[PDB]
Amino acid sequence: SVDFKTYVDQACRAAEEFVNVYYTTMDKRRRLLSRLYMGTATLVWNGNAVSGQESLSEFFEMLPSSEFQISVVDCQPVHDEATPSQTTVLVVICGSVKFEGNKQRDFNQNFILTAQASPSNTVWKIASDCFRFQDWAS
Amino acid sequence: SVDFKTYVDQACRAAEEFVNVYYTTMDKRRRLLSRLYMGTATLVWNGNAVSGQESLSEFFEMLPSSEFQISVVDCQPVHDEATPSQTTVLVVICGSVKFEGNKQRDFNQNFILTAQASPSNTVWKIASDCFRFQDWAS
Amino acid sequence: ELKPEQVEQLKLIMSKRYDGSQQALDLKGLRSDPDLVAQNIDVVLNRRSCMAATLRIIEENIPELLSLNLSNNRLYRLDDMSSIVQKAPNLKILNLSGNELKSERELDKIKGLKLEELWLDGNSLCDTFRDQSTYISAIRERFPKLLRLDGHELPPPIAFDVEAPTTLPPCKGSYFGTENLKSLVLHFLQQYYAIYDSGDRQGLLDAYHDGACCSLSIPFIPARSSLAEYFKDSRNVKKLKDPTLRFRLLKHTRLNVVAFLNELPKTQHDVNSFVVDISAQTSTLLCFSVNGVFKEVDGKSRDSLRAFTRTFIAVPASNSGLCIVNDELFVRNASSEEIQRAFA
Amino acid sequence: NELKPEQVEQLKLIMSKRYDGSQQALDLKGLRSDPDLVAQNIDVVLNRRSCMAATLRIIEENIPELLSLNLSNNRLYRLDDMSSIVQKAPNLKILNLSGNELKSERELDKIKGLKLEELWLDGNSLCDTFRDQSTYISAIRERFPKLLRLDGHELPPPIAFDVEAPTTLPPCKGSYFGTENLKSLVLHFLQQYYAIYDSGDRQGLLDAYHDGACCSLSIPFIPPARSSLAEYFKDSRNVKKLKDPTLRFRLLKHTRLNVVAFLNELPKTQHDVNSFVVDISAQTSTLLCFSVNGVFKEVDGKSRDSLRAFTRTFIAVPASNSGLCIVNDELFVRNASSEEIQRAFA
Repeated sequence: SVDFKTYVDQACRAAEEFVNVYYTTMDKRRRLLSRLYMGTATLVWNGNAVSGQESLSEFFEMLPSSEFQISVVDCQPVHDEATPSQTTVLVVICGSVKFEGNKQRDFNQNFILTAQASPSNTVWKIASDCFRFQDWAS
Repeated sequence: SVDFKTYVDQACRAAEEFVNVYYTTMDKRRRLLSRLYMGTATLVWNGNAVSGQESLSEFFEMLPSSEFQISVVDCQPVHDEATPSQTTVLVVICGSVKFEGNKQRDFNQNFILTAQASPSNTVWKIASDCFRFQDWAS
Repeated sequence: ELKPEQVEQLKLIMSKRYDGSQQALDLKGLRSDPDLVAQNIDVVLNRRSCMAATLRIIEENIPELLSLNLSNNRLYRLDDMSSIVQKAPNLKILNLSGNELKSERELDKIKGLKLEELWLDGNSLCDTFRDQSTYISAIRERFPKLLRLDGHELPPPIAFDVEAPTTLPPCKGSYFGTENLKSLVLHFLQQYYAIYDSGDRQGLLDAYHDGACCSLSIPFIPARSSLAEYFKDSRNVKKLKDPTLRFRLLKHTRLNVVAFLNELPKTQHDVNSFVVDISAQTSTLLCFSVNGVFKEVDGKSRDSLRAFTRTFIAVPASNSGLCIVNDELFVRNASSEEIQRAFA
Repeated sequence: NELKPEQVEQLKLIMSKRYDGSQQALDLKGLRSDPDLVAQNIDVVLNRRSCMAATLRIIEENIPELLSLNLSNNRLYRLDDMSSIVQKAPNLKILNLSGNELKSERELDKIKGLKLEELWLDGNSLCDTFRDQSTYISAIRERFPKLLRLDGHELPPPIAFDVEAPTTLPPCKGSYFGTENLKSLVLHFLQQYYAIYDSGDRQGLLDAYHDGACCSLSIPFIPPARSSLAEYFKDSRNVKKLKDPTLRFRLLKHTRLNVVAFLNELPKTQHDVNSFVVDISAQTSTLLCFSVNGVFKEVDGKSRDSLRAFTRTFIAVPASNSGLCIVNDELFVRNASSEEIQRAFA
């Protein structure tokens, strides 16, 4: 019904917009960041698991202020078999991050984005998050 | 032990720093604002009462993002009889504020600030807040 | 350049072509229309004049329309209809199929309006695109919102909702917390402003504390302003950085306070309209703010109406009396809405 | 003039005598008037830069912990010569400059860095110029916002507001598998996968990937220069840096055949499966996602002797015999960090 290349292009557009939204929001409006995540979403922050909007919000409130700078980004559309009748995309990012009172560190992070349709409007939510430092051992 | 004019001057400095701190934090990083208020402190926002650090934090979380523009400020030292053995100051401010999705409005706000001394460090917290719009009728 | 009667005929044809249930207006091959041809009326939509006219008609008669069809009319240019956003904002479906448009850029001018469904099938521009991905993105740039293109459903549009809040709490009139403070504070205000309005303010010395401080402020603005009388006494720490002068505008003891208050013009306060907030309550102190309006009786200020915000800090006195330690008065010109509801 | 090295040891002894262990107070009041130095006929003038420098040096070397100092009645016209005091005696919280000849406040700007709890400027010519103590206190407070006491008189509370911003990061964990089932399953799967991947003939992977499986490769930007990453350089995909769509399509591999065909072209590898760090981003009935952080060493070409670090993301839909089938595959490759190189193999 719809071409495959279209999914790739749309996924790219989605990722490049999302990076902007999420990271700008994380830097500027930490409070609102949590609302991007759906409730079912799971977050793995350096091996620490966070589930549910509430825990996500508290966890994000707990973290220091940030100023992310993104080196590289990549994205792929996801097979429908994994999420039947639901449009979804995978995004991976590598960059540098600077937390308050902590030295700057390079980071790798991946997101799973699912499109959610409501009769009035359609919006995308983060179905998963995994963040880790390149050098988390130190 | 110490002269009155010194208290007046100290009140001025206190006000001048506090305005910057409080309104800049309210504009940029809403999340941390609440930390200024004491636990006992009470907030009167357009006739709505807020008591306790938690309720204050949630209440501030509920509010739209802000861009305060301060017209005028005034301050006075407070008689010790009101707060025995505790240094405190009264500050009043009038300005304009622009909340997200709401038209800019003029506002008058007054604070009572009490100095808190700990062996390690001394810090000032807001003992009370009252905020009201010049035109709350509309 | 068409006679009004021809415009009425066109109106009638549009009314015939209009569909109420679906709210769809068909303008397909308007020039080829049997009625207009039979009436000898010639309407060329690609021409700017006729286009302007038909759009104006759309605006005039039916602004509720949600769907339109402009297929097979040979429009080379889309700027002449760029006003469509204003003429028919509610429009959610547009069809431009079978026409002469040569480039995608033509769409930039029709960008404003939001459509769920669009049709560009049959136009010369479709030929340039290699893959439908480029096509869809190219069309989506102008209309990020549309769900359907050329009768074919599209991937979900990509939008992210930060869900920032925009709604402020409902404003409330006056807060006293416990009723005791209402009775006590209001009573205190009645007495205070009863003495304050008298003209002889020496009655106030019983209310203020011995070391009591008082100060005055006004909104930052030049000459002959209604506030200009208070300007000479107003205190602003932001605009005035000099300390020794700042000291002078503050009155340290009750004598200087009431002496200073005697210098303020005579006043009459609408105590009924007063709006009171209790900022804080302690065993040792009680703070409250009084927002209201007052009218003066003497001087240039005469017949003028002022609005005020006054903050009080009070330490308890015997028999539920309050003793003022700090006093701050902020004075400004009243709003029209406040003037209308000034008294009674 | 300059002082003889022998005199410096004596002065050091005098300082040690004038120093007090219990209170951590070092007194240098009227150092020239000191009987010993006068008896040795040694003349030490503190307002002179040499003697002061010497004194500071002695303080830093001998006693870095001292919290209190006294420089009264030493007739110092200028205070810049001791401006280094901040580094020499960081712990210092109490200073006394009473009875000296300095007439202006400006002299303090150079002594601004250090923080003092208590200060003494009494008896100096500068105190006379100020009309009211408010001006005095404000003027001094500008330089030392922290000090509690001035001229033996406790002061109004210092002006500070604590936003109380956070600075502590969460505790890092090694690997998250959630339920043990996922640990066993995922680890087992990685053993098999990378056992096949390391073999040299990667076609064994075709049983793992789905028919419509997508795969992509990325590397951190190098601002070619024949860097070690230069082999992966031809294949890396970055949507931020590459805006052309038709290429983006192709840098992505749509079907298992093209995926493994592409994977066979990648150099041979040796992976520390033991050291691998696994995170399970999400789990659903329909799919399972996880990330693998590790390092690998290559076995072919000149570049082989180099060690690379990698982060690989996997999405998997369940398959027969408790196996999982990959739908999406993303590989991020960079040269490994020194700390990673050191702990490369056990």
